[PDB]
Amino acid sequence: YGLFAGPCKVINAKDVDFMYVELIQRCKQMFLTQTDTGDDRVYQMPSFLQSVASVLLYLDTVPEVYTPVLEHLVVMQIDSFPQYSPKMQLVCCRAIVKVFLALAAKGPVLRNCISTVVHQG
DNA sequence: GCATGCTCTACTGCTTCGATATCG
DNA sequence: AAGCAGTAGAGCATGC
Repeated sequence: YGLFAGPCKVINAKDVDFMYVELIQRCKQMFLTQTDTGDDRVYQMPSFLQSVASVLLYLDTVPEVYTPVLEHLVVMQIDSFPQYSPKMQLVCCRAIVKVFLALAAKGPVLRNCISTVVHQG
C-alpha cells in the first residue's frame, strides 16, 4: 500500500490525498483508540510508519488536521522500542529515520514539530 | 502469544566390497 | 548391498 502510493500520483492526483486519510484512519483505530493495552497488533507499526513516510514524500499540500495523529503515533513507536526482538529493532530505527527524513524537506513552517516529537520522546 | 528450550524417531548419506560393463 | 553414524523436522514445556 505505502509503496505503490508513490506511482499512483501520476494516475489520479486525488488518490494520494485519499490515502494518508484512509491510512491514518486505519492507523488510529488500532493502537490509539481501542485496545491500546491488550493487543498484539504491534509487530507491524514499522510497516505502518514506513508506509506513512513513503506516502508523505509524494503528498504535497498537507491537511494540517492529521499532524496531531502523526506526531502522536511516532512517539508511540519511539516508546514501543524494547518490547521487540533483534533484527527488527533495526527495522524500527529505519522507520523512525525515514519519517524524520520525510517531514523535514518541505518547509520550515512545518519542521518546528520535529523539535517537539523528540522532546515528548 | 509469539519466542526460546529439551527431545524422538528416522531419512540421507559415508564407507567398504563385490559384480558388471567398457576399452586398449 | 550391508552396516552405521549423524542431524533435522517435528513434538511438549516454559516464559515478558
